[PDB]
Amino acid sequence: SMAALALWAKSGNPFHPLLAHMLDTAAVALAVLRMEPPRTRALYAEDWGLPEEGALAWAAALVGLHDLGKASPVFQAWVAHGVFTELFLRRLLKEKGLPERAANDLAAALGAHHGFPANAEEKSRARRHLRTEDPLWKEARRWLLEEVFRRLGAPLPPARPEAVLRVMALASFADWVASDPSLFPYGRDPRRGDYLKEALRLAQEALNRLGWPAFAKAQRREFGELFPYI
Ligand code: NI
Repeated sequence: SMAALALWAKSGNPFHPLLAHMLDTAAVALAVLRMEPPRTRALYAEDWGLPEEGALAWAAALVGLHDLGKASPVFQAWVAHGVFTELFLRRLLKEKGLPERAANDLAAALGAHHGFPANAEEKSRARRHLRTEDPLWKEARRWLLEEVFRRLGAPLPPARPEAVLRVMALASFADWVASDPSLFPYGRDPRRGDYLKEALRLAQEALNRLGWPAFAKAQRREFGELFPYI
C-alpha cells in the first residue's frame, strides 16, 4: 500500500510523519504570504498568472514539498535530502502539467543549495540509490505530492527568475519555522481533516512569537518579499 508507505515516512522524529511536516511548512508559507505587503502578494499573482488567492495556495503547496526528498529509504529507518527533492520534483511537477523549464527551475529552488541546481556527481550518487529502492517508493511520493496539493486547494498556473527565487526564499523561511517542535509539536495526526486548520493556527502563533522584540531585530528583504531577521 503506497498510502501506508507515504504516511509511514517520518520527518525529524518517529512521531512526526513527513506529511505532517509538509503540511506544517505549507501552513507557515500560506500564513506568512497573507501577512506580506500587498506589493509582495501582487508579484505572486503576476508570477503565476493566477488570482491572488490561487497564487498563494500554489506557492504554499510548492513550499510544503521542500522535503519530498526524505520520502526515500535513504532517510527512513551520502547526499543531502534536497538533491532528491530536486530530482523528484523535476519529474512530478512536469506530470502535474507544469512546462519543462518552470519545473526544472522550481525543483532547484526547493532543492539542496538555495536555488542553485545539484551538480552531476550529486545526481549520479542519488540515482544510484533510486535504482535499487522498492518501486512502491516512487508511487508513495506521487501520493504525497497529490495529498498536499489537494489539502491546500492549490491550482496549477495557466516562470521568471524572480518568481522562482521568491519561492526559494519562502521555503527556506517556512521550513525553518515548521521545523521547530516548540512551535509545531510532534504527534499531530495528518490524516485528520482538521489538521490544516490547526497547523494554520500554530503558524499564526509562531509568526507572532518570532516577531517579538527579543527575536526579530530587523527585516530581511529578498526578491521583493520580507522576513523577520532573527
Ligand atoms: Ni523540512
